[PDB]
Amino acid sequence: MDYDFKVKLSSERERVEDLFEYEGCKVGRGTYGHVYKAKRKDGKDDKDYALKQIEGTGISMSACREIALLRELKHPNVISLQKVFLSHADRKVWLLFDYAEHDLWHIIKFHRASKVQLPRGMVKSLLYQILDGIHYLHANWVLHRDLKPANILVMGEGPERGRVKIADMGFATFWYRAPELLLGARHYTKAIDIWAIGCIFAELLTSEPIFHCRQNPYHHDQLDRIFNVMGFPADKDWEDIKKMPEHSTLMKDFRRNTYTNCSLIKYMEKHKVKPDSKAFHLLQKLLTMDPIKRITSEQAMQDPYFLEDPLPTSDVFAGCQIPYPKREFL
Amino acid sequence: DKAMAGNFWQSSHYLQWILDKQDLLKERQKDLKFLSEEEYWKLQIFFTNVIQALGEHLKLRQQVIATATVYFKRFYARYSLKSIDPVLMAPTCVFLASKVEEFGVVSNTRLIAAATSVLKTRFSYAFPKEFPYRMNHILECEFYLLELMDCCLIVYHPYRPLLQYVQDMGQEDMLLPLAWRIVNDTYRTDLCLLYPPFMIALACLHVACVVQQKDARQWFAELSVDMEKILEIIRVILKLYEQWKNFDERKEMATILSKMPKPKPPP
Ligand SMILES: Cc1ccc(-n2nc(C(C)(C)C)cc2NC(=O)NCCN2CCN(C(=O)Nc3cc(C(C)(C)C)nn3-c3ccc(C)cc3)CC2)cc1
Repeated sequence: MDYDFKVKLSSERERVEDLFEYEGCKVGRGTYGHVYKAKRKDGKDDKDYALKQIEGTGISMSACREIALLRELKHPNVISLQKVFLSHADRKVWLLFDYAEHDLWHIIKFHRASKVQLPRGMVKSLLYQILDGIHYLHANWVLHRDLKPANILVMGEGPERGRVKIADMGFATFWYRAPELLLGARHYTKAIDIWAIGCIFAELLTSEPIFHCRQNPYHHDQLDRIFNVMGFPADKDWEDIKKMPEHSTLMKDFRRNTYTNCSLIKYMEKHKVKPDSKAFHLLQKLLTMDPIKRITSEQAMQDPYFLEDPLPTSDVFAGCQIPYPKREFL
Repeated sequence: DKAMAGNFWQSSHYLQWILDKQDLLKERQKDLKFLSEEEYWKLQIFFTNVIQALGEHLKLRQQVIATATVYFKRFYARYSLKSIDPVLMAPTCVFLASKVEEFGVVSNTRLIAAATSVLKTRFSYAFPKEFPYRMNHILECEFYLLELMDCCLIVYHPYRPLLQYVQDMGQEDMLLPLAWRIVNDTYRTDLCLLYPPFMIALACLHVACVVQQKDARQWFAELSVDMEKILEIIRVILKLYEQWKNFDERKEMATILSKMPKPKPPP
């Protein structure tokens, strides 16, 4: 390898520690790696960024998939990769993103703790932007595969105030898993993401996870809870349920009779959501047990729910004060 | 269907990695002090063949080999052949491409054994010494490659549009094998850096139609496309077959490789 080429590139190579201040500003640690709240040192920008050090070293499959994909994607409702740093000395890969101050996990928990349920305008706006982001991913044949409140980010004060940013920790709590996965489906589908979105919408409406459950693809108690809420599917409701590899296990463990008084209508009534509402009718189309009977993200965006007063807003907080706490440093 | 399939016009491929021919030719003058234009083209055919052979040995689908080939081309579109040994870069491109196209991390042992065995068994006319690089060299080179490419990993190729074009004609059995091989042959030129893939597909399909004496004049007239551009690509294809004829890779490549500029070591 040519010496002149090497020293030249080394001299011009931007380093994360030279460009950004993130010492003691860690805001997450996980299997994904580490995430810091960073600000530019050379103070042109003066704006917050999320800085991810990818777990491991080198170009792992994980680092490669995240870089390859996020390099191409461009939508207001999907988290955006701004810059990639390759640290030659230690082979660490750093990724710089939009900083989203908030997320649905903390937002829902804040409201669930206050016992003030979610404002109805905010819920509609959250759901619309989520759908809009997923529709963009799905049109590009990008499945999310782990949609849940923790992965719906929401921007704080700034130029994108109250805008949803879909993110991922890279997992790849079964509360958002579609029944087909629980019954051993082998492939992820657009329908699986739609189920999860239905689950998030119910949670936004009630403040409680709809398929809440205590902590091999088959999980008995998670199916039990789904049937406690939805009822047990009739042959007519999901004809291909018999083709699922765990179908016989389901028949062994469960009796239709156990869930005769159970339905989504009855569940939502107990949490003071009206079954006559356009909200409930959209929710029921998202939470359909048979995946081929679930509406697509585009059809959900076209629902009359979003034409009803109040209209979705770009800022989910509709110009109001944000009561939710900022992220704490670790 | 595959990720980002319909996104070419909003892609990093289109927006950053379709180059101006004059900009490409300007950056090539560095190496043209050492090599003639003909010799530089001969070298790029040779390394296209090396990448194809590596991919074949590893049992990789043509699409992984094509992506590896584009990565290699993009590197030396910007930099001199002396910056990093292309004997090292070739297997690095296959290795990175294999991760991107979701066929996995080729193991330490298998990548190095593949580089060693291909050079030794299929390319001994070019190389007297055994493959000298080890996995730590590949991993360093992969970091340089990813940087040059500005982390632009997803690459579009003419195979998909080609398949769609012949299906529309109703001539898949008759024309596809020949047109497909003509698309393989275009990777021994600069075409992938200069034109959208769908345009390269139409050019290969046109040449397949002329070779097999199929009249597709009506069908080509009915496309909404710049036919002057398609004719430029066809000319490059026809020229590549006259170069192929006149070139004996096996007689010439040892001398051409010795004329290639080589890395300056530390002081
Ligand atoms: C291997 C791989 C990993 C991720 C990806 N995708 N895929 C997507 C699509 C949506 C396009 C499909 C996006 C990303 N990446 C991404 O959003 N990365 C941005 C930054 N990361 C950092 C870590 N992280 C979190 O920490 N999330 C999270 C969860 C939680 C609690 C405590 C609620 C469970 N907090 N946070 C969090 C912490 C700090 C910040 C700044 C934001 C969120 C996920 C977001 C692809 C491949």
